[PDB]
Amino acid sequence: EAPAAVVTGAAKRIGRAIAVKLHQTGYRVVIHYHNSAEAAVSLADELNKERSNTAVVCQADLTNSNVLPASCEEIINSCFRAFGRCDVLVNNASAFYPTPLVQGKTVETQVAELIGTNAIAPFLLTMSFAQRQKSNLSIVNLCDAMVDQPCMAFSLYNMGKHALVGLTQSAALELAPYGIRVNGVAPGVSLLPVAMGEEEKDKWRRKVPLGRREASAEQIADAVIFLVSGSAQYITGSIIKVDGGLSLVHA
Amino acid sequence: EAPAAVVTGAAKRIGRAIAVKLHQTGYRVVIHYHNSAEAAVSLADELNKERSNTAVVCQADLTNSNVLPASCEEIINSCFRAFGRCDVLVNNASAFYPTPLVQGKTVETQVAELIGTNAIAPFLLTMSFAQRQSNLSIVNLCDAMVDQPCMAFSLYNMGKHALVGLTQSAALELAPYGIRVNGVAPGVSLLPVAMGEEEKDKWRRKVPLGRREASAEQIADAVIFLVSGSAQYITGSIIKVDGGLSLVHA
Amino acid sequence: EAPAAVVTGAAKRIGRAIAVKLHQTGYRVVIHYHNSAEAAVSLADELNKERSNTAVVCQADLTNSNVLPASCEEIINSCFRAFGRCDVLVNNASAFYPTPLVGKTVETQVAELIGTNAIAPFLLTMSFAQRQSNLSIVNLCDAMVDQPCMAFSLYNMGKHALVGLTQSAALELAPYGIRVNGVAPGVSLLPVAMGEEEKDKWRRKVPLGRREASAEQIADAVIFLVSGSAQYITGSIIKVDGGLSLVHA
Amino acid sequence: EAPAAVVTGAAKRIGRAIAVKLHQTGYRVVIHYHNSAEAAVSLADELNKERSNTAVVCQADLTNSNVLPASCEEIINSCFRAFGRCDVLVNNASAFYPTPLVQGKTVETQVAELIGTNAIAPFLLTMSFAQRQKSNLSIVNLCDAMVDQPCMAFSLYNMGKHALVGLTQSAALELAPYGIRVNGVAPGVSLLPVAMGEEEKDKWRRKVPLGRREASAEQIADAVIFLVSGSAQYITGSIIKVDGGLSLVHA
Ligand SMILES: NC(=O)C1=CN([C@@H]2O[C@H](COP(=O)(O)OP(=O)(O)OC[C@H]3O[C@@H](n4cnc5c(N)ncnc54)[C@H](OP(=O)(O)O)[C@@H]3O)[C@@H](O)[C@H]2O)C=CC1
Ligand SMILES: NC(=O)C1=CN([C@@H]2O[C@H](COP(=O)(O)OP(=O)(O)OC[C@H]3O[C@@H](n4cnc5c(N)ncnc54)[C@H](OP(=O)(O)O)[C@@H]3O)[C@@H](O)[C@H]2O)C=CC1
Ligand SMILES: NC(=O)C1=CN([C@@H]2O[C@H](COP(=O)(O)OP(=O)(O)OC[C@H]3O[C@@H](n4cnc5c(N)ncnc54)[C@H](OP(=O)(O)O)[C@@H]3O)[C@@H](O)[C@H]2O)C=CC1
Ligand SMILES: NC(=O)C1=CN([C@@H]2O[C@H](COP(=O)(O)OP(=O)(O)OC[C@H]3O[C@@H](n4cnc5c(N)ncnc54)[C@H](OP(=O)(O)O)[C@@H]3O)[C@@H](O)[C@H]2O)C=CC1
Ligand SMILES: N=C(N)Nc1nc2cc(Cl)c(Cl)cc2[nH]1
Ligand SMILES: N=C(N)Nc1nc2cc(Cl)c(Cl)cc2[nH]1
Ligand SMILES: N=C(N)Nc1nc2cc(Cl)c(Cl)cc2[nH]1
Ligand SMILES: N=C(N)Nc1nc2cc(Cl)c(Cl)cc2[nH]1
Repeated sequence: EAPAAVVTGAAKRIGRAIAVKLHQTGYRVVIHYHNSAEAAVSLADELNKERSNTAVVCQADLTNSNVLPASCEEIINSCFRAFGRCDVLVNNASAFYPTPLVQGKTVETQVAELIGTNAIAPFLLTMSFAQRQKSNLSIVNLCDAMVDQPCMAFSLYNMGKHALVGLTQSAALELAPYGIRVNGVAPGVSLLPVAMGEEEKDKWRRKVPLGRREASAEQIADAVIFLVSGSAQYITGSIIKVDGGLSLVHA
Repeated sequence: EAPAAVVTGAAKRIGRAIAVKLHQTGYRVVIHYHNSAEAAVSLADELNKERSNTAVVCQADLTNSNVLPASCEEIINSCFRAFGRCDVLVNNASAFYPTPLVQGKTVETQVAELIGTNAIAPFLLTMSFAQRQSNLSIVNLCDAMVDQPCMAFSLYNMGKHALVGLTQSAALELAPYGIRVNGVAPGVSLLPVAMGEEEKDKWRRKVPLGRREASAEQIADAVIFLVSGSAQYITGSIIKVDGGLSLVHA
Repeated sequence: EAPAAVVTGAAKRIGRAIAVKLHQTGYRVVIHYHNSAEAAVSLADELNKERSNTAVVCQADLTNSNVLPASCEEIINSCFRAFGRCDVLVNNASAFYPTPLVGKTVETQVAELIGTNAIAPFLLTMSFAQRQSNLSIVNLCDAMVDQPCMAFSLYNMGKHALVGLTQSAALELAPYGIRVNGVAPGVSLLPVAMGEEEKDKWRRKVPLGRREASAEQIADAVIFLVSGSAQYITGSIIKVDGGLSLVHA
Repeated sequence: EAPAAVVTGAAKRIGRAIAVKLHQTGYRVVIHYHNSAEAAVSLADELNKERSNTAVVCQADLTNSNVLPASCEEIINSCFRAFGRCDVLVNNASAFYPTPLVQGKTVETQVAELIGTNAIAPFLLTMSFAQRQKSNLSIVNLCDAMVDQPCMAFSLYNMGKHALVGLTQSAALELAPYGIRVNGVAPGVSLLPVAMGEEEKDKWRRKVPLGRREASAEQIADAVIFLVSGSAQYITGSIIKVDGGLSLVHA
């Protein structure tokens, strides 16, 4: 009866809010994680406590490598294994850190992590998702509203997010004859990085015209839920910016 | 106590579907109209039958002129007179016809109607709305195909691009008042009444998702989302509702 | 046999530099002006001193009104009257001032900001096309229109509209071999009434060299677009902004 | 005192025209190539017969791999070894082929080739170029004007080109303090695929408003020349579309 959603990097933060909101809307959910095993299991527990057999976890590294296609296949397989179907895919998992052009991680590792999580893994997941569907089927990609006014020294990350815009459009066109919609949600400033100091957090928050506040995880989730809902049945290839006006502010 | 909305060009088609959906959501509505007096009054009547005195009509030419500022002030006024508040403005009214560059409205009428309805009136409405001012927002009806325009529709396209500009500029400026400003960009929706059946079929068949134009209710859906509590962080955004049409190459 | 260009608002600043650079390239030029009669005449003088009979002035208000179509037609006529042809149009003239949402009447703001930045370019385009080699139009856009200054909504509306005209006219005039393109400055020559400390604020924002573009730098891009080196380019807008539009809040 | 340029994939077609035109402008050139050895040496020969000691060849696979960073550093090194300097990088080399989302290269190979050539290698070349400069320095990336209205089934290619737009912007921002400009040139339809039949070629030619024909390689090179010239001293982070109005034509 109930549709089933896969959410990547769903253990914490925005991806958790999305998994929660999908669950509250009646979805069964695959909680994908990489390092956050305890959080993922804890979330799956809460959801199962609310409804029996409605949440499973699935562990996978989404770094680019020659086995990434098999890992992605396996994420989609774990949703069919648990729930017998897979209606929604949310590409939320993301690596995010600077990669300066001028000088622990080798550059090969930087490439693999930032391009793999942000772009190639969404692409292989999309292929695996579609191959299983070869109903209200959709994919939502977590993009970035600030990619055209990027932070200094974030070239690879920005390349990955721009690539994900490219995938959003190319997959929307190609999957439309199957009824599969493909769209994006582009946060500006949301939950700030765990490592960022309170003072820097404050600087970022106050750049936002609408209320001088970061978007809550729930606010982002609200846009995701809109895109997968019957209220968006004609929307595909669209990216909804959710940024409180941040991208409109000049230097 | 219920919120109130103005919807321009609300007598028929997309504007009517927005008005109805806002009304169904619990809004009181001003149905603005220009020539479609029977349809406008009839719609308001049906809404009032559903809930007493929850709909008013207001007629106004949104052609650019030295009287346009007052007319736009009067529309916003009408909402405050009827309902004592104005929470939502939907700039939906729009002129749409060819204005070839190389050669019976005079070109100055074409200018006044296409730039007035699509851009200047939204601007003056936005001014009046903001001037009079806890979930306030403006939704501008844009056009997903503005970067791949139909041949000979320069003034129309100029208007819709100006409307994108307005959405962004007004989002920035009005954010300190809590007024969100967003847009909804249809691709092909209800086709022009004038358009021949063959041309209509040529458009719908180009749409990747379903080979069908959007229903008026599908557009209204996105408007509803933008005015809703589910979009409280969204401002300066334009949501394309086009079934993937703008993605299709020549 | 020398081709001819119209440049609107060519008496001073960027338009002056564009008229001068086109002239140095070998064009005969119509120097359009509104209030700057003395400056326009000096320029025509300097240019004709270099090559006899190669520059004329043409006065016109480019405020929106029911006669704007005729004034625009007259600017193109002035090129044909002087030079017997019109090869290039540069839409440069522009009103720029704030128009907050919350002693010019709003209707005057609309007419000046939308007429100069958009409607007059449209009507000049129609007149240019109606008269019709390396034919092209260049529109002076704005690189910052998606991250606009506070309180400039009419100006931004005009500049967005001009992008739309650039694309629509490029599409419609291509079958005539007329190319239509844009040049989008960021910070260039700073507004005459700006204080030095404020100028300096805008300079420090520019990644490439922490300075504004010279007028000549803007003119360089125009020159490119009108040249035989840009023969396949139409519907393009070149940003000339030193990376300003890439800088976040 | 003659400046020097690297052009990738410069043996044939557009990259060849770029190399020729830079040389004609007075640059010394490194002609990078992958498989087209005969064409590359043949071009080096012509250029040298015009001015001695002004053209060399450099062979490298630009496929993504853990060896790609070394290969890229080596290409830039080639220009220092031969010419003592490196003023201009043009990232022209590109793989281009369909990658259906729904089903004889493996998916891993398709990723490596399409994301490597179109994005990763440009990023790594850009690091190596920049590291050396830590005068009129600039990079030109060959983009694609049709990236927002993409051909069916070219997901990875489009991801690659979108990433390359991201690079262009990120790198323009990050390298501006060194005086290095970073810009792009976005052909529409230019030299048609060698493997495309004359009937399909004419189909594409007919779509182009400006003259109903593809751009010549020389027309594309013209734009690169402008961007590298002193006529573009203030231009960085810009992409010039060279497409004859193609991207303006609706479905
Ligand atoms: N937060 C913000 O301000 C903004 C967010 N966004 C986008 O929104 C989305 C959610 O953001 P946010 O919640 O902050 O994301 P996080 O930075 O918290 O990343 C979410 C999850 O991604 C997973 N992940 C990271 N690297 C890998 C990897 N190599 N393989 C597998 N999974 C991996 C992690 O899983 P685990 O912990 O289990 O290892 C992590 O918890 C992202 O796509 C992001 O780029 C865009 C703009 C701003
Ligand atoms: N339909 C579609 O496929 C598409 C629609 N859109 C946009 O969506 C919105 C709604 O579309 P749609 O329902 O088709 O619009 P219509 O063409 O039906 O126009 C809506 C209303 O605008 C009003 N209007 C026209 N001229 C004037 C004027 N001078 N003064 C005042 N009002 C005027 C009319 O009121 P009255 O009838 O009372 O005179 C008309 O009913 C518009 O902004 C449109 O551009 C965008 C892309 C495609
Ligand atoms: N300067 C900058 O930093 C930037 C410039 N731009 C764009 O580049 C172009 C040139 O900028 P800039 O040189 O500073 O321009 P100016 O503000 O100096 O204006 C150029 C000319 O426009 C003419 N003009 C103004 N109003 C009217 C009118 N109603 N009718 C006719 N002509 C009129 C004036 O002519 P007169 O003096 O004869 O009355 C004026 O000299 C403009 O399009 C501008 O928007 C874009 C971004 C930044
Ligand atoms: N032609 C057109 O119509 C259009 C072109 N463009 C862009 O313009 C640029 C030039 O186009 P075009 O000349 O047609 O390009 P080609 O398709 O002819 O490819 C250029 C060169 O790329 C090199 N290349 C391909 N794969 C690899 C690899 N794995 N490692 C190293 N080098 C490799 C090849 O070198 P070799 O032959 O030595 O093996 C090839 O000759 C490209 O970036 C392209 O995407 C954009 C839009 C349309
Ligand atoms: N945590 C992430 N995966 N992505 C992320 N985190 C981000 C934080 C900010 Cl301040 C911005 Cl402008 C963009 C960001 N993207
Ligand atoms: N009816 C209007 N006012 N606007 C409108 N009507 C439109 C019809 C189409 Cl076929 C497209 Cl492409 C854009 C349109 N915009
Ligand atoms: N003077 C004009 N006509 N236009 C103009 N002048 C401008 C000055 C700035 Cl500092 C920016 Cl950001 C945009 C501008 N546009
Ligand atoms: N050959 C390449 N490497 N790239 C390339 N070749 C192309 C050919 C076309 Cl007719 C299009 Cl619309 C885009 C192209 N991109």
